[PDB]
Amino acid sequence: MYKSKILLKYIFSEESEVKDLTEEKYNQDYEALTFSFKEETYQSRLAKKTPTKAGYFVTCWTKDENNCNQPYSKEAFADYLMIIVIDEELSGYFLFPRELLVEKGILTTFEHKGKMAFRVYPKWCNQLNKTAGQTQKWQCKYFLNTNKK
Repeated sequence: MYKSKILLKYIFSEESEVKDLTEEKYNQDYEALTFSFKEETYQSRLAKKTPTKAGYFVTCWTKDENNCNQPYSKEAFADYLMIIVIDEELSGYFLFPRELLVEKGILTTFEHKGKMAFRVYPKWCNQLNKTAGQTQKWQCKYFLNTNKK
């Protein structure tokens, strides 16, 4: 999986059905974007490798009317959250539907507050500790490697 293969797709791409591609204000550090594809809404981030910890860290948060940082609510969020991972010779993305985010406590509901940050664990990650293991099992089913068979 050369880099060039990604940029050839992007140089000879004819068009994107991707509409309203817009940069988000709050999670800009993680290249936050919003867009629609086939009448569905998306939010994407580029996760980060941190030095002392496994997996890839990502932020998902907004500001309320009182200027306080908050997790996104179930009701306000896009249909999908897309987490891109780029780690040299390795790239992939998760694509979690809003309802999964709710099931896993990332988005706020009337019942309980969400999370403003989490870790994602691509299929390549080995030697994970238990918690990270279990996290990995569930993002597993939503992961795609850019270098798939």
